[PDB]
Amino acid sequence: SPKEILNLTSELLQKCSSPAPGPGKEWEEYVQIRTLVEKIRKKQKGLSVTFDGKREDYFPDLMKWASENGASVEGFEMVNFKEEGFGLRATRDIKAEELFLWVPRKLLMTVESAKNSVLGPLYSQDRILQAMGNIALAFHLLCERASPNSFWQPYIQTLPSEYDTPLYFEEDEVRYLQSTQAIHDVFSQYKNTARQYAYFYKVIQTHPHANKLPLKDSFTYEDYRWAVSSVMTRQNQIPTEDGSRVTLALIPLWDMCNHTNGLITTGYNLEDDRCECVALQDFRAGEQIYIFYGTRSNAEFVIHSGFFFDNNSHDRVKIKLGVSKSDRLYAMKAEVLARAGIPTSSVFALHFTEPPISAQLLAFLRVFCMTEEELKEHLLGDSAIDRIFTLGNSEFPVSWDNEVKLWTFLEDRASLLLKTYKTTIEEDKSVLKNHDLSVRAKMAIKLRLGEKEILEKAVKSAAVNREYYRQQMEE
Amino acid sequence: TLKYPIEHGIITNWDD
Ligand SMILES: Nc1ncnc2c1ncn2[C@@H]1O[C@H](C[C@@H](N)CC[C@H](N)C(=O)O)[C@@H](O)[C@H]1O
Repeated sequence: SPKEILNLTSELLQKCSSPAPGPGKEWEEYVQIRTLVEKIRKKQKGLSVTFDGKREDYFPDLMKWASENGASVEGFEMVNFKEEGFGLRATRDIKAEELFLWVPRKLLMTVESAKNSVLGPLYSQDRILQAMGNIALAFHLLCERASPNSFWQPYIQTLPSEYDTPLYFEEDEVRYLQSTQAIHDVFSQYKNTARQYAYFYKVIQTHPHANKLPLKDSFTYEDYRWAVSSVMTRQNQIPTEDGSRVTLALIPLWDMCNHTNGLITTGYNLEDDRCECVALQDFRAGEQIYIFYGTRSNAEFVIHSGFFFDNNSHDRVKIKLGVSKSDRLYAMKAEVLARAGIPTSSVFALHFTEPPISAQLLAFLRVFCMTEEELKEHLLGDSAIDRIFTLGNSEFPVSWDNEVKLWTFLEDRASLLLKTYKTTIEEDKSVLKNHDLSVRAKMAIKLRLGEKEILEKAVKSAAVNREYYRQQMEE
Repeated sequence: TLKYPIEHGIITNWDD
C-alpha cells in the first residue's frame, strides 16, 4: 500500500538527514541505508514504465526522429558491443578531423526544457529542483518517460534499462573498496540518492502542483536510481541560446559514443545552434567510433560514468598537504605561496603519467621545504619576482638541497598512504588472476588496485629524483 | 582548440 511506502520513505529521509556518521562508522551507515532501500525496492515493482520492444527495436525511430530535426544520421550504425555496450560503428571510412556528427539544440533535453514541461509548476515551487539542474534533468527524464506522446520518446526508448554506476552494486561488490579514497564518494552517492528519493517521493504524493503529474502514483526507487544514473553517465554542459551562461543538457544520438583516450573533439557552435563532433582518429568502415569523454579519473569514471577505463592516462589520487601553522616559517612560506597563487593548505593530485606531480604541487613542495635564506631570496630583492615565476618548473631548482628534502618527503608520504589500504598490490593482482568476477566486481578491484599503483609509481619516481639530486650535492 | 568544449558525462555536484 502507498500508505506503507510513505511511512518507509519518511523513515529513510530521516536516516539520511543526520550528519556524517563519524570516523569509522561510514561503512555501517551505508549498510543500514542499504537495508532500508532494499526493503523499499523489493516492495516496489521496478521501473514504472517499460517498453514492449527490445532496445535496438527503437533505434530506427531515433534515427528517423533525429533526421527530421536536422541531425546527421548517415555513415554509422548502432552495434551492441560486448565490451562497451551499444555504440556507433562506421559504415564508411571516416578521416580524422572530419565533421561526421552534429545535433541541433531542438533535440536536446535541457534544464530549461524541463522548466517548460509538465514538470514546470512543481519546479517553480520547490527549492531543490530550482537549485539542482541535474536533479531537474533527472525528473525531466522520468516525466517524459511517463508521457506516452512525448517529443523525446525516441531518445528515452533507446536509453539503457540499467547501469554499472555504484548505485547498482551489491554490498559485497562495494565492500572491496573499503579503506580506499574512492569509497567515500560511493557512500556520498548512495546516501544522497536515497535522501533525494525519500524527499521527492513525499513531494510527488502530496504537493498540489504534482497532483496531475504522471509520476503521481508511479515513482519507485528504481525509477529514480535509473533517472540519476542516466543523467550522471551522459549529461553535458552547453551554452544557452544566446551564449552568456552554461546549462546542463542531454544530447541524443551523439551521447551513444563510447570513450577512448584522446582529445575533446565535440564543441558547441552558437552560430548554427548545434553540437558538433569531429572524428578523433581515422575510423575504417566496420570500426567502432569513439570519442574522448574528458580528462577524468578512474574514481570518477566508476562512480559517475559506471565503468572502468584501463588505458586512462588522466588517472590520479588525491593528497592533503599544507604548511602547519606550528612551523616557525609559516608566515614567510604563506606569503611566498600567496605570491605564487598557491593556497596554504590544499588537496593536490598524484598522477599516473610522468611527471607524478603538477607544476603547482612541485612549487608547493619547494616552498614547503625551503630554508629561511631561500625564502628571503624569493621575498626580497630585484630577483624575488623572477624567482617565484620558476617555482613550478623542474629545470629551475631552488637548490639541490631543497629538491632532495622534498623528494624525500614525497617518497615517505606516498609510502605511508600505501599502507592504509586493506589489501596490497600483489594481493589485488592475485584476486584478478585466480577469481572469476562480475563486471561490477572487476571495477571495484581494478579501482583499488589503480589507487595503489599510482602511489607506488610516485614512490619510485620520488626515489630516483632523490638519488639524482643527492648525487649532485656530492659534486 | 574549441570555443565550447563539450565534456561527455561532466561531473556535477549531487549533494542537495
Ligand atoms: N570505454 C568503455 N568501456 C566500457 N564501457 C563504456 C566505455 N565507454 C562507455 N561505456 C559505457 O557507456 C556509457 C556512456 C554512454 N553515454 C555511451 C553509450 C552507452 N554505451 C549505451 O549503450 O547507452 C557509460 O555509462 C558506460 O556504461
